[PDB]
Amino acid sequence: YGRPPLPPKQKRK
Amino acid sequence: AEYVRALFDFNGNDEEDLPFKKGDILRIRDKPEEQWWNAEDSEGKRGMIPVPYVEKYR
Repeated sequence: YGRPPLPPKQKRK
Repeated sequence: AEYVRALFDFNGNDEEDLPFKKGDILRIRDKPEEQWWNAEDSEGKRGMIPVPYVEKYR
């Protein structure tokens, strides 16, 4: 499976 | 409570993040977005954790 990349932060209010 | 287990180390990057170590059990406080949840560690510290780095723990 490996190490998936860090997800983007959507930063919605 | 809902718990997750860390699949990897997460050093964190931003002030709001909650760093953790592989194998740690974290409590989920809430889920403000799909891939970042607000969690709490065994020391009572709180912050954002990347959902792809954890597994449900039951």
